[PDB]
Amino acid sequence: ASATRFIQWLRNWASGRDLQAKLQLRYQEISKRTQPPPKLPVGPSHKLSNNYYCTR
Amino acid sequence: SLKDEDRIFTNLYGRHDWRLKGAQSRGDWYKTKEILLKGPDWILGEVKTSGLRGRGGAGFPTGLKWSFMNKPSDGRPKYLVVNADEGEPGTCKDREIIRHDPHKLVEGCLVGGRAMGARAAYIYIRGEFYNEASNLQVAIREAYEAGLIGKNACGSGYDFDVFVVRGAGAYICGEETALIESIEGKQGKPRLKPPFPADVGVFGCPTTVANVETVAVSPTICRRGGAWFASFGRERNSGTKLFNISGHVNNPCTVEEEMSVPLKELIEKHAGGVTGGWDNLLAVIPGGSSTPLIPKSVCETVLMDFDALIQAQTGLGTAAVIVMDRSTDIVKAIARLIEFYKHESCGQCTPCREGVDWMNKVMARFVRGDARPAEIDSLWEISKQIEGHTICALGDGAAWPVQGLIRHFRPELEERMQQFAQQHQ
Ligand SMILES: Cc1cc2nc3c(=O)[nH]c(=O)nc-3n(C[C@H](O)[C@H](O)[C@H](O)COP(=O)(O)O)c2cc1C
Ligand code: SF4
Repeated sequence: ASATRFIQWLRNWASGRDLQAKLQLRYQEISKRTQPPPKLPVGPSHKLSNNYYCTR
Repeated sequence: SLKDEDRIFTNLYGRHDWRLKGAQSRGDWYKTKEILLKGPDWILGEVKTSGLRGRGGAGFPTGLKWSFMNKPSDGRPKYLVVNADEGEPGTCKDREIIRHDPHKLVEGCLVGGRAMGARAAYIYIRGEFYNEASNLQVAIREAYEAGLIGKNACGSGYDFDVFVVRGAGAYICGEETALIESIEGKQGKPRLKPPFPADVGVFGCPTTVANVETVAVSPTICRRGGAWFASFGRERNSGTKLFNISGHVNNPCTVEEEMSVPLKELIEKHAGGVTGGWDNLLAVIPGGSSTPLIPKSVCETVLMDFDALIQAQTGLGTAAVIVMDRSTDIVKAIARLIEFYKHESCGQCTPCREGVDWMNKVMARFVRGDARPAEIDSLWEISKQIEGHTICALGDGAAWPVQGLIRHFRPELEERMQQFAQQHQ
């Protein structure tokens, strides 16, 4: 038998609680193509005035 | 203590009728025989005792400046350079002191001839002035033919002849090294001032560069009393300087007012536009173009002096008035002045040829208002970088007024920036 309902009882019985968190575990919440094009933020520089290398 | 109204006994008087014979009737070349007979210690000593400030747009005192070109012993013959070319836009001293009364400037060349020890004198006029150049040459033609300049000058051993040399539409005749290089034959670019000043090398000769208004004070100090020019004005600043009232005014006129005169009374004496300092938004410039714009809060209290104006963060050097109205745009006007510096920068110092030209392109964005609020704060640092590191003082002159857009202003700049950004986006 390959039916999940009866098998899930066996794997839970034989040492420790299972059911959730599978071996494969790549079904839901796996985002393909990452995200829409983002904008990377700038640090303490980039913005002009008082950006001398004498201070840095 | 306060500055007198106009002064009845003024140095400049030629405005109505003077040609050649009229100069003798007015009060010129009167004690020319006595002044030439007197030694260099008596001539330069009288100028040092009077304490006449520099009439040109520099601020440097004349008393010390003439002393360097005394020349105890020299191989090369000494020359005299008189820069009569028009300075900053607003200052119209060149058009008035040369076209109306030319003999007053010619008297200074003879008085400064024996004092400096000059073999030949040069009068440098701007290329734009051709009608003024025709009057200046004709007065020199009448002077040479009479027998007062050349060979025997007023019964003295020193022989000095004045020669007029016309330029060609250049602002880079301002600096002492710039006017010397322009007459030399090479391109109109100023030599380095720290190693070789005016007294070291000018047309291969130890010379001295002086303004036409500064040269006009020399016969006034010699013929008339030295105390007469010294008493009128302030303790530090002395001598009646011709301040021309121009800009947004109902009656623009050049007046020969005394030193340390209040700006509120100066506009009232020449009749201004809307008001002396109440109705119109007061953004009047204490100088020609070099000086930063003075606010409405500090204008009536401040006096138009050579030293006192610099203490109020607005150093007046060119000695001219440029008043602005409430209706006229402040940002658009000064952006044109920076564009004037873009056309008239020589092109040597990289913080000026690639600095002021870059400053104009950023300022062109400020008129339309397509700039960030952070760009105002940045531009103030660039103007500080230009001011200190240049050959000539044009780099200074294109740095001071743009700093005047940061000081006292900025709500005017932010409102132009925020409204244009919201409308476009
Ligand atoms: C932007 C600028 C423009 C100037 N233009 C002139 C000019 O056209 N004629 C002049 O005689 N002096 C001019 N000067 C003053 C010069 O520094 C001059 O070579 C010298 O200092 C005049 O000396 P004096 O004031 O003792 O006569 C100018 C200065 C600056 C900063
Ligand atoms: S400051 Fe500008 S105009 Fe003056 S010498 Fe340098 S490049 Fe030329």
